[PDB]
Amino acid sequence: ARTKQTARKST
Amino acid sequence: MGIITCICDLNDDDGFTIQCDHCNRWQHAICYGIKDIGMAPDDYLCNSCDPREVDINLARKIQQERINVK
Ligand code: NA
Ligand code: NA
Ligand SMILES: [Zn+2]
Ligand SMILES: [Zn+2]
Repeated sequence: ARTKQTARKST
Repeated sequence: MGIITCICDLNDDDGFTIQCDHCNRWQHAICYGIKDIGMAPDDYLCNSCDPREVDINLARKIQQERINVK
């Protein structure tokens, strides 16, 4: 399927 | 249009959404039990376009908790 995923990384 | 319309009725971005093949509105993957991209099938329809067995109360619980602790 079509997806959106946001990754949050500190350094 | 980038509209989120999900079974939790808490339609803000939770960071992992999936787009209905038919109506093109977006759902939270976790509300549909899709924990990562690997759990997403080739073909996908939302609950409005194709009623399915899905735990609506659990979906609301998870999203409301995310909102309550942000
Ligand atoms: Na909704
Ligand atoms: Na999600
Ligand atoms: Zn949801
Ligand atoms: Zn749909």
